[PDB]
Amino acid sequence: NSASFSTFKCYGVSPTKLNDLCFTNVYADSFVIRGDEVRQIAPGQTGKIADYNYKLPDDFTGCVIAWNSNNLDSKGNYNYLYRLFRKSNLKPFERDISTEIYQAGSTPCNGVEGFNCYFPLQSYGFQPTNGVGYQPYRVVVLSFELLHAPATVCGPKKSTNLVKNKCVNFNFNGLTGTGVLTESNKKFLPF
Amino acid sequence: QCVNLTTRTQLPPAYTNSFTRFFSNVTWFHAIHVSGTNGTKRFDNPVLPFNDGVYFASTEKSNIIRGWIFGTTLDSKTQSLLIVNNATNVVIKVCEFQFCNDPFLGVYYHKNNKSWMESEFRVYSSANNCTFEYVSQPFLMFKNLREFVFKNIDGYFKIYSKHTPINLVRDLPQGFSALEPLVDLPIGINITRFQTLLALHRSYLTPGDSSSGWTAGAAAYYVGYLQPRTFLLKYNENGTITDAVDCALDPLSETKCTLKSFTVEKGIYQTSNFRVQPTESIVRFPNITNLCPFGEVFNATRFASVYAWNRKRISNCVADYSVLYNSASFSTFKCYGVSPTKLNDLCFTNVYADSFVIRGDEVRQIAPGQTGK
Amino acid sequence: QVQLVQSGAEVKKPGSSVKVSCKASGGTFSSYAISWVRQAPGQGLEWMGGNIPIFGTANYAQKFQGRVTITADESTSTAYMELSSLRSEDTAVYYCARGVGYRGVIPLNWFDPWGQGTVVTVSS
Amino acid sequence: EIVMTQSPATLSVSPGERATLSCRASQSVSSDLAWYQHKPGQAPRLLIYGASTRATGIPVRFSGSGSGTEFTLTISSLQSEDFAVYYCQQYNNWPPFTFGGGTKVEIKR
Amino acid sequence: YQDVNCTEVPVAILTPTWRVYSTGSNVFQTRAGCLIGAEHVNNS
Ligand SMILES: *[C@@H]1O[C@H](CO)[C@@H](O)[C@H](O)[C@H]1NC(C)=O
Ligand SMILES: *[C@@H]1O[C@H](CO)[C@@H](O)[C@H](O)[C@H]1NC(C)=O
Repeated sequence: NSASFSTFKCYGVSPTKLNDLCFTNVYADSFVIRGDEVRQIAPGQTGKIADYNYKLPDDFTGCVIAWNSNNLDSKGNYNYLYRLFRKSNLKPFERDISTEIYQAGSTPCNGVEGFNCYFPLQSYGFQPTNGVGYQPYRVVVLSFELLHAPATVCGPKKSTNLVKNKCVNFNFNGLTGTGVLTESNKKFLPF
Repeated sequence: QCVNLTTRTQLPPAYTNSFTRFFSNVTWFHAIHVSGTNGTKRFDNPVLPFNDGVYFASTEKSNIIRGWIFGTTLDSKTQSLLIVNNATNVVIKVCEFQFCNDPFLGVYYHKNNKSWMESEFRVYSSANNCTFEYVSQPFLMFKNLREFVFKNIDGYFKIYSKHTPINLVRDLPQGFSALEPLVDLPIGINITRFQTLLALHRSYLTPGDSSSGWTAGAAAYYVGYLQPRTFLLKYNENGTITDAVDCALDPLSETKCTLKSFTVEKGIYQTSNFRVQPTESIVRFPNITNLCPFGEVFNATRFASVYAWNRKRISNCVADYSVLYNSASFSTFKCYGVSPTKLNDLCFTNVYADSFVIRGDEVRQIAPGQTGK
Repeated sequence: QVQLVQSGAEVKKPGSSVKVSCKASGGTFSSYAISWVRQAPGQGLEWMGGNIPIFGTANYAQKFQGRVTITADESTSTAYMELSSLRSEDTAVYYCARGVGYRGVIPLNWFDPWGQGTVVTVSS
Repeated sequence: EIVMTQSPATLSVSPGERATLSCRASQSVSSDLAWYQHKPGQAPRLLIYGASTRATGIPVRFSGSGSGTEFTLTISSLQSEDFAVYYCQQYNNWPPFTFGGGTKVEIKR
Repeated sequence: YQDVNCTEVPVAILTPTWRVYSTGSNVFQTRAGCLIGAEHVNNS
């Protein structure tokens, strides 16, 4: 309902149905990218960040919320660092912290940025003098699944009293269906 | 109050056979080795590999095992899952800690008395920012044994429980049961090889016979570890599980797996297919004969000026990028859009080469988006 | 009726290693847990470590790893402690306590029934 | 590494009187305390273990008392040969054990 | 197995239980492959 967001685009689900579903888990991510780097956040894109730093699965369920933050990240700022390349391509969602430099030739450099060895940390440039496409943007990515343990997490709506012997649209943990609600003598398990 | 007891020599094989609990081998770590009829016992519970899922067995009549610990090497470098047993409580302390090599618990023969039994568990030397908070009902109540299966799939550790009172058998000789209900503890961890935890509830100051005169230790924990099989289990009335039939235990069970049924009528059946796999990976190209004439741009007698820079075109040949990149003669190499490791697989129509003479301060100006002389 | 016999006084030059052994006879040597206590002038009593009675291991103490090594033999009923890396303050008198008898489970740091005492001095 | 201290550093008690020794610790030493007597030219000899039970064969004059982190040692009979150096050892852990500074028993004059 | 010549059936597919059905004296060659676990009786 708020119109303060200038970037709200997701394909996994529709925003209008966010009040009629249960997520059972919510993942929230926080990171800063450039103005023209917002295209790299959608799952399965072409480039550098989407394939070497933050790879999202092809079958993805979630929405991405982004907004302008030029008034809070512009002095320029040099606290935003990122690695460029590594040995090879691995499975997504791998986290590692290290100051080890990258060597690509034959000389085994040990912590020295000499021949064919460079310092992996690179910083962006954010200043108010830059035009559109270079302003810093704060992007928050949300994601969720459907097939897990009991949900315990749902929307803001309130429950409704049960009715039986009538074809109604029941809503149990986010599933919608039409059927007849009848008493069952089956003995289930506590899980 | 931490003590070390890692000086021991366990059994090399440590292998035991389980019929159906399929038909795999589970480690038989003992942690109690009496040196003959007289000597001092040795306790050893080394960190065993996780191997993507582990099943642990208690086989203790006095609840010797008080849980399990999991995670990395636990040297205050990463989060490590923890599980301990209180008096009447369940403790989960998945966090980052750097404890001693051998976890120990406090026990001083807490018999019927005025509640003056001193105890002290040394399993957490330090404590970082914790991320676990969950308390469950403790489980404490002719043989007595129990088991549990742990599996972390990065979303929820769907634990198991085997509180059924197994008896009339040495150690799991024939288990006609299948139960795995337990409370899940969803947390985000990168749990590496795990380790067990035992309580030394065997010390007595008034023993009839010396040299561990108690009835038993008894820290006989069986751990075993897992594989990504696809065993087929059928439902049961009242929601239980009748039996477990694997799809790769033996050729007979594969027939039951592909027929989606337990019984098989006499005859012939087709289950799956076999195919021998390649061993190597080979790529062949025509022989490299006509090399590009790169000598004119690397050993030129004279060069060009700034306003009269020469243009060189190289085409209709083969350019080896490995020899040029691995020369140990240059010091500056920077560009955008390509990488040296990606130059091995790319082809373009034409290559243009330019060379000129610049000054010392006219080297940083060659970059898009900058101005200079 | 338990008696403990320790090694005699010895003088060790700097940079060398000296082994001190204490022998227990007439008692349960196998059920005993030896320990090392050194007292020097200008400071209080210090315990380098001891052997676990129930399990049995060279349980060292803080600021003592890699300097003092203790091994116990069941057959010989003698424990030898080796300063290697030999400095002036290390010269003291060592005491052995095998009958740990004041603690809960796995008694340690007995500080009771000390041995005769072996004098070790470091000089050039 | 617990910290324990013994006071007073020097005590002058005449023969035939009562000598009182006070012990303290930075942790709970109600059931974890060691008392030993040492003399020059010889190794220390244990006097009281656990600050509540006297060792077998020890003289009946020596005694100990106190609860919690504070302990008190009292001697009913004072002897010239019994006057020696006494110290209290901290046993909060199993590790490292930290003995006290110690006290010197002087003769009042 | 079907049309193999059967000289590669131990490596055609692992399980130690399956190892008994891969190597041994109980191997007989047919024109449709080889039947593992069968003895060629001369009767009919
Ligand atoms: C299933 O439950 C019912 C009632 O609880 C009981 O009568 C029946 O014996 C149970 N069946 C089995 C196989 O346990
Ligand atoms: C069948 O008879 C043939 C006759 O040459 C013999 O070679 C073969 O071994 C026999 N097979 C049996 C007895 O199984």
